[PDB]
Amino acid sequence: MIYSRSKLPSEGEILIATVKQVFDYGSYVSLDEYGGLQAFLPWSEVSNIRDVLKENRKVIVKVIRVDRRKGTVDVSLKKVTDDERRKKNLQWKKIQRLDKILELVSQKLKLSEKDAWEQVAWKLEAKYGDPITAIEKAVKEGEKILIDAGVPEIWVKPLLEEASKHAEERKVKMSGLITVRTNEPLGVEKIKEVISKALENIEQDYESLLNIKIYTIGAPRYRVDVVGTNPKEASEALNQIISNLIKIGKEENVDISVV
Amino acid sequence: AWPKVQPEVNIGVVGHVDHGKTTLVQAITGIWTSGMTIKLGYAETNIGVCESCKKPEAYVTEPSCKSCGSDDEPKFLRRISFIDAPGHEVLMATMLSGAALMDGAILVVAANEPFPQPQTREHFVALGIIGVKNLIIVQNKVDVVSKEEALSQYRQIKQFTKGTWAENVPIIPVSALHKINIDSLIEGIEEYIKTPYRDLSQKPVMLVIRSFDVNKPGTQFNELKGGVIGGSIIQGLFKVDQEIKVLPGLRVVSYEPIFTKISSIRFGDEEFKEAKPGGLVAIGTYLDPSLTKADNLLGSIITLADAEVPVLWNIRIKYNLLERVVGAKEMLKVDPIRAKETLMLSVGSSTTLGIVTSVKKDEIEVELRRPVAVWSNNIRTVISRQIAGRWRMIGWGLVEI
Ligand SMILES: Nc1nc2c(ncn2[C@@H]2O[C@H](COP(=O)(O)OP(=O)(O)NP(=O)(O)O)[C@@H](O)[C@H]2O)c(=O)[nH]1
Ligand SMILES: [Mg+2]
Ligand SMILES: [Zn+2]
Repeated sequence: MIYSRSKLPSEGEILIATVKQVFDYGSYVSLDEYGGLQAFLPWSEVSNIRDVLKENRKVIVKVIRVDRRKGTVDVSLKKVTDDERRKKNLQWKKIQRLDKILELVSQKLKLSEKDAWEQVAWKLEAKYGDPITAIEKAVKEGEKILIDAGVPEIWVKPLLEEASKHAEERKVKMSGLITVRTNEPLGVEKIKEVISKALENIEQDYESLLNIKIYTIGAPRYRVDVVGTNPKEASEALNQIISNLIKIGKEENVDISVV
Repeated sequence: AWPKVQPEVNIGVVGHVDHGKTTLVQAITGIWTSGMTIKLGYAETNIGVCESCKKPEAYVTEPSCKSCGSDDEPKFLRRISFIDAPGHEVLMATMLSGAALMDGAILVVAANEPFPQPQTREHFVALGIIGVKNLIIVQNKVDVVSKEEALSQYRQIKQFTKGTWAENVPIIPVSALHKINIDSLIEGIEEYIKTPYRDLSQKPVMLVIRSFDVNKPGTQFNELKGGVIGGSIIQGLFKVDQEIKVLPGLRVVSYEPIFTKISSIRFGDEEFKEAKPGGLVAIGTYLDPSLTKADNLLGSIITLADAEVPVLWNIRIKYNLLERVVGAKEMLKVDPIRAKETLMLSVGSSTTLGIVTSVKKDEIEVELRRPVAVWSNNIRTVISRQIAGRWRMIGWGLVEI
């Protein structure tokens, strides 16, 4: 749940939506950033389609048209730019962190998420900024940051605490050791490419998770870290990566393999 | 009022073992080359003189004259660097390696020991044979001997430095440990080891004595620095952003050139835009840190890309041999060179093995296990033979093309 401070989405807007139903002549998606407001994704707007148009995948889409009168909306995943697909994607993990927090803070304060999104998130919104970053300061600095926002003081503490020790008992780590060699004149750039090409848009496909790091541990021996919430999405994400590397590498003059 | 400039000259620091080479260098620069030396040590220092007062003492290491007499800020003469060679009989191979970056040297005889020690002789004839003639002898451990002992020896050093090419090869006693008399040594090296002229028109050619992966364990692929290749320029001059190549490069059997671009140029702690002869540079390259880690590219050479450099497997050498094998306790006569013999050909900063295929009066043909990259027709070469378990220098020569 991510209650929105609006009934319908601005036309021409981008936003995380989730595929809810696939029919013959079209498919109903669900606008997350808007209480799961059902929009319509028509074929003429789409495009392995087997994995995008999946039972519950979360893809990002543009808001074709909005009929404020009938109050219905149609979106497209084709109009979404490669730029809008990355930038408006980082917003996801952030907007996805804010979610888990409130869904937990409220669950604890025997309250409601809408109450959690209208006093907390909505108000931290006035103080310019992803309410998730204004909280970023709170835990480190002090609960003086929220109160100034006008965030009812029922949340303040429950928040802070529930924000810190959250990822902890929600964190798991998976890793692999690989070998990366090159003879290319700028082989250090090629390694900084093949890696940041294979380790790209992974934050959507093998989905969501918490953090990914690729570093040098030895000379040609590198390690990859996939720390997320779901232990069982371990390899899932780590395997795809370790493979993406090999593939792009074994095609980009960069020799890559697993130990 | 001093400047930040890269070293002007390279001064090797050779001698028998544990006679205190690194210590002396640490007594002149404050820096020490991280027990016994195994790899060539390196250190830099600015050398200035005190216009207003008495020498030796007038030779300052730092912009300050208020150390003996007084105040006008001493004048900068040059920034010198040292090549702290190992001394243990086993590492002979690496000193010769360093001998090829030496513009002058400082033989270091231990006062508290029977002067003519094996490595003392070896490093000595080794310099003469090579060309490192601008020599300075340094009696060093004086702080622990008789005022007659250290003078009886001076006699011998004087005796020894006779018939040879060591005419007036100054002998300056010091106490590297207590940094006593280091002033006159600077007076000495600032007189006999004169910075040589460097025509920068020549084709840039650098000898590599080191290479390594700078990346600390844990660095994210995000900020991985490319491999660094440490060496010494012998002629011309490289500048950042240049297309360079390492020879013989990486091996496959054959050796195909490793090309790259000079990412950075660094001398001592400071970074420059260009590098020239003298001093020890660290050429930052854009290539995978793997190619240049432990020290893989040691003995290679760097030249601008598309330069005419023969990389031979076989090489003709006009040679000469030493009458004895100064280096083993026993001064055994050097036996003729026999065909099908395995020798150690030390060329440039590179050391290699090869089986003699042809042998005449003063010319031998060697089939090397690794190719050598010949950038000139004079490439001095020193020849070692495995006399007794350990490798001994039995002669020298020139590589012809
Ligand atoms: N009394 C005295 N001891 C000295 C002097 N110079 C060096 N030593 C001592 O001699 C020992 C070896 O010194 P060191 O400088 O490592 O010798 P080196 O010739 O550089 N060693 P290597 O040949 O292995 O590279 C040390 O214990 C050092 O303190 C000196 O002038 N006087
Ligand atoms: Mg030493
Ligand atoms: Zn003075």
